[PDB]
Amino acid sequence: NHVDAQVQTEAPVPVSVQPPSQYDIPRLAAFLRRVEAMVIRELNKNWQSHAFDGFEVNWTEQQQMVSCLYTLGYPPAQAQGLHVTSISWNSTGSVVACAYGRLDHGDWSTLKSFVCAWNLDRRDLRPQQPSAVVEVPSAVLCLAFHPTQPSHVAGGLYSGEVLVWDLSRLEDPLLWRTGLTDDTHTDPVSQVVWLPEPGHSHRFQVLSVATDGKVLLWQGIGVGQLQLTEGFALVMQQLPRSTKLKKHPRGETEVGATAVAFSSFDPRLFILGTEGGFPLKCSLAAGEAALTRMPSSVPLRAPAQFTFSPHGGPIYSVSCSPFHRNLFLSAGTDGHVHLYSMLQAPPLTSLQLSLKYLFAVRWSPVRPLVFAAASGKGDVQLFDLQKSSQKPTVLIKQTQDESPVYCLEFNSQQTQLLAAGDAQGTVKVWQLSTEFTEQGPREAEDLDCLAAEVAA
Amino acid sequence: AEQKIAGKLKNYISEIQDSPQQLLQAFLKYKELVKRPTISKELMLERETLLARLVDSIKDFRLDFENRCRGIPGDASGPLSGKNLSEVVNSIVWVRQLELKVDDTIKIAEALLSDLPGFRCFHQSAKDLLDQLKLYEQEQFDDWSRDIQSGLSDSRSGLCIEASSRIMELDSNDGLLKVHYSDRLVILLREVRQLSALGFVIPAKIQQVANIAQKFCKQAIILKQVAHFYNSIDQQMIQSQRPMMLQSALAFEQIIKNSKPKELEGYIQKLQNAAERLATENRKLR
Amino acid sequence: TREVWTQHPGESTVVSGGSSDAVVMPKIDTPRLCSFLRAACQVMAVLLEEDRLAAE
Amino acid sequence: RKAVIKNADMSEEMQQDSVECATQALEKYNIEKDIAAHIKKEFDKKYNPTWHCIVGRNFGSYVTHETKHFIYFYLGQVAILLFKSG
Amino acid sequence: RKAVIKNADMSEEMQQDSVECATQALEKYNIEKDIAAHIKKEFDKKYNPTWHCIVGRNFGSYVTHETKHFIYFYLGQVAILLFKSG
Amino acid sequence: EVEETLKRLQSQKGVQGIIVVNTEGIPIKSTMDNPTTTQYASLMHSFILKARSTVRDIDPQNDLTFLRIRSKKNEIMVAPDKDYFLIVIQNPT
Amino acid sequence: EVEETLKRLQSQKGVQGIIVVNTEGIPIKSTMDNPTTTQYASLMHSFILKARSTVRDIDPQNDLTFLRIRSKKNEIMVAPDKDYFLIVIQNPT
Repeated sequence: NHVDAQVQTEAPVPVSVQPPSQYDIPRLAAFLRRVEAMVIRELNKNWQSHAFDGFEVNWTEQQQMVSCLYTLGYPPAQAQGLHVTSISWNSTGSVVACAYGRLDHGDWSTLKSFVCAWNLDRRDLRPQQPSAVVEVPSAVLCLAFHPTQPSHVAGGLYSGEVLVWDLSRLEDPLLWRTGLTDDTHTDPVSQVVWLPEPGHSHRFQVLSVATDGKVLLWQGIGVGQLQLTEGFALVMQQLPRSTKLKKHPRGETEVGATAVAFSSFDPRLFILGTEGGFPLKCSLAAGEAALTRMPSSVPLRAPAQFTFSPHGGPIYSVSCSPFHRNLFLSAGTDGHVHLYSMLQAPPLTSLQLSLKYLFAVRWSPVRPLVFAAASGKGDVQLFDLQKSSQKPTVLIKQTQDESPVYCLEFNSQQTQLLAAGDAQGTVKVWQLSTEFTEQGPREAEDLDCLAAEVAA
Repeated sequence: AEQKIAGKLKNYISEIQDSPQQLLQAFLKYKELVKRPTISKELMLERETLLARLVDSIKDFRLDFENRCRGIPGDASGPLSGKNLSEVVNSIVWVRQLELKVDDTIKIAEALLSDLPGFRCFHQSAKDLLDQLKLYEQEQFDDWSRDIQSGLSDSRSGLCIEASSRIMELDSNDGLLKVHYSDRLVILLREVRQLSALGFVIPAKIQQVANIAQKFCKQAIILKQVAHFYNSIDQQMIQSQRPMMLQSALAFEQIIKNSKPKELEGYIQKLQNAAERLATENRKLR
Repeated sequence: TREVWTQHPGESTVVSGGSSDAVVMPKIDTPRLCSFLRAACQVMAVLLEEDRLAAE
Repeated sequence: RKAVIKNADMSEEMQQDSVECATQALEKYNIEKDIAAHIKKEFDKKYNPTWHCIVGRNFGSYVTHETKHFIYFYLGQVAILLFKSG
Repeated sequence: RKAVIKNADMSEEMQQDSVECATQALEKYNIEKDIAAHIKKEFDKKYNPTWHCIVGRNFGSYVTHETKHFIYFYLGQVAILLFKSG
Repeated sequence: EVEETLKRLQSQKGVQGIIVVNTEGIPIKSTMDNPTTTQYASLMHSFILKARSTVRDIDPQNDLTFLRIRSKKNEIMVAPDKDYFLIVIQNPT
Repeated sequence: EVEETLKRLQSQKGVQGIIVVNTEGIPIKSTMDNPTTTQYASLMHSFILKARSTVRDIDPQNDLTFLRIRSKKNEIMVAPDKDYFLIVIQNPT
């Protein structure tokens, strides 16, 4: 007789450093005498040697230009003239996923909305045919993919609900959601991040941020329901502020927000971007109660503990460096991108990238000095801060009619890929030239020197 | 020391010279050097070159305003579009970006370029443009002040709410379910908040309606999920399809007909149990 | 029936197996690979000359 | 995840199907038993039963197979094994 | 090596035989090829055919198996998968 | 006694790494953080097990005494003995 | 040109090993017998694959550029590329 069996290797155990008194320390000392005699000779030779002056090796083809052939769209969404801004890449690097909703005048979304997923590894990949599709009866605009399970994606809605999909069961692709409760958002949402469960960090929770001026942390239990455990509000008087801001109006008014980026070496620290045009530093441990009129099952608090120098108007994107803990980039309505250190209130650098509106900023997963940005003129741009202090290194025109373009994300594991989305219901995927794809000489040291150059 | 430094400055300026953005950003980065009188006399053609770039930039900013100022909000011929902003809020953000670039153009030219005869002529033009942006923004706020106060008077449309006005209504003339909180009041909370966040003073009457509208906004969004679920499950079914689902819907519809905080939140709690059943059966017909 | 062994990572590019060569034609002949022998032997020669200058 | 391969005995449609089903398994799951579960379940459904599938990034194997049915492949930083026996 | 075990369907002698055959191979050979090779060859020699073996620090699987023959087990840092079908 | 030698090795020209690992595979104190120390100690321990086999596989009457790896970011040095091996890292020059 | 460069290395003080490898563990140039050439070629190819893997597990944004291996009887030196690699062997110093 035949039966079917499933088995899995558990996760690796982490090793620990050992304290010295436990072992025979004189044998470590005798070892270090022998080894230092050689290592002194060999480190002096390696400091001295000419043996690698201009030496190089190759492991990839030297593709000369940022170049592309993909076009991803859902024709039933495109026939309605719907606009797109969402990208996320899954943990297996197999999927890119996208979401349709018109932002055009912020008008009332009783209109149809779709979430689409494309698996770019498929030999059955086609331009006009998503690998999966799910509908929502009001506009969706976020996606974030779970840091381990590749099917699991979370997104926020116009009119305030949060939805979580699992693309591993496509006959029932969607059950983890707020419904509506006192805990919830109300005005348009667009951020998601996935964050580990405190003390149980192999599990994950969904974070949401909204034009409400709330920040919320969520988990799913049972049929059609999420439950909450951290809640913050940007009550306008309460946050500490820089001198470009006047004495603030009624604290019973929030400041609305949409950005999140975490300082990846110390997960308490996150950065927010605001409707008021000022970046904020936020801590997951700020205890000051908000005094918001509205009820919630957990009471709201101020999330923030610092304010940075402002943009010329609303902020729509922020991203933090995966190489230096203190660094973030912001993009907003004023045609500029700014760099900040989390130690200082002025920007470390300011650049103008268009005469028109912008919203994307992302850092390369490979290169400490590469950032990318995208523009309402219909263009995508890449900047190599090791090659120039002032000039953008690459510019790409995505829409032939100059209809607006706004998304950026870099792939999780095929790190040569960058994807961008636009007003003609479409996403395109760009493979970068090799100079972007592989790390340059001394780039980590040059990023430390960049931050140090205006330590003030 | 300045003469040898100015030689290297004039070389660096000649490397960047093709780009007006790089030229202007170098003139900002090294502004305090360019201010000094001997360096200013060494860089005279470079000062006149930046004046020509900035004069053309003031032409382009006014030409963009001349096309846009009576064009449709958000459209490519009119004011630019941000994420989820309204007609008035897009218009204000767009005007302040024109003010910002004209003001920076004036300030940088004032410190660096104000010896030149063309600077007097073009400074007058740039200041006059900047005052015309202020004036046209004030004309939009004068119209907004009238038109918000007249709109708020029509509370029966849902542009403002009496607490003694109706929660939700199954209008037997139509069979449709209606919620008396207008979509324009949800936009008014976004408008008043975004104005406050950027830094505007809010009129007392507008703040009073916003207080009433905030607490009702939580309820109105719940009521609009119910109303859109009822209107969509009705529109999915021609009468040839209804009576079978209508038995399950009659549990949810008893709560809707009972529309004819503690009352409403207990009503919503019962309605969410009915919604688990009805939403499961809605997917089966789809 | 046929028997196969297979591994990740591999003990070579012969990743799996069952119970002169054509690859040499491009590999010996390629002028880029001949240049990589100029470079790699230049590295070996300066390493030997540095080790002799330290020894002598 | 780009592919790298060295083994050869199955018909070309079966090579196409096995890489495609594993690709769909990479959108479907990361927990490797579930990736292998998709790959095997579609192969048992389309082809004659019974099939065996394994997914790992640190393993060795030795297995025996029916004529014209075996594949082994690398996708990115992971390896996949799929064969019929019984 | 320390032995740790979980998921199985076989008589206790066959469980112990898998642990001993793997242990003796792990002493005899440093390379996983020869471990998986010896485990199959001894199972084919003592038992009736047909057997398949996997030996790894990381794998997940889905497989078909015959009643009273399946095991998965650890010997230190390494896991082993061993099943009958064919 | 020992920690003074660790400062002597930390002081070297163009250098920032030290890790010592014991023949059981377990790390000793480092100027790197614990995440980085764990990653380097475990990975290089696996690579040195292959290295010492490789020299013994060329000749069972020989044995291994030093190793280098040069990489695009940095050079790495390795030095094994009876109870311990050392890792050192030198920034690019 | 290149053959004279291999003869130059073959002549050096206490030197005799030169092998070039096709990235299938098999040799294309040698100053040694083919059986021993294949032993060193296949062992070094296994060891390069583990070395490159180890550097990418240490830092996925880095990559391997050189390997050096010192034994009580001799030192071995290795210079790798995608398609092709050189092995050289010398008495100790």
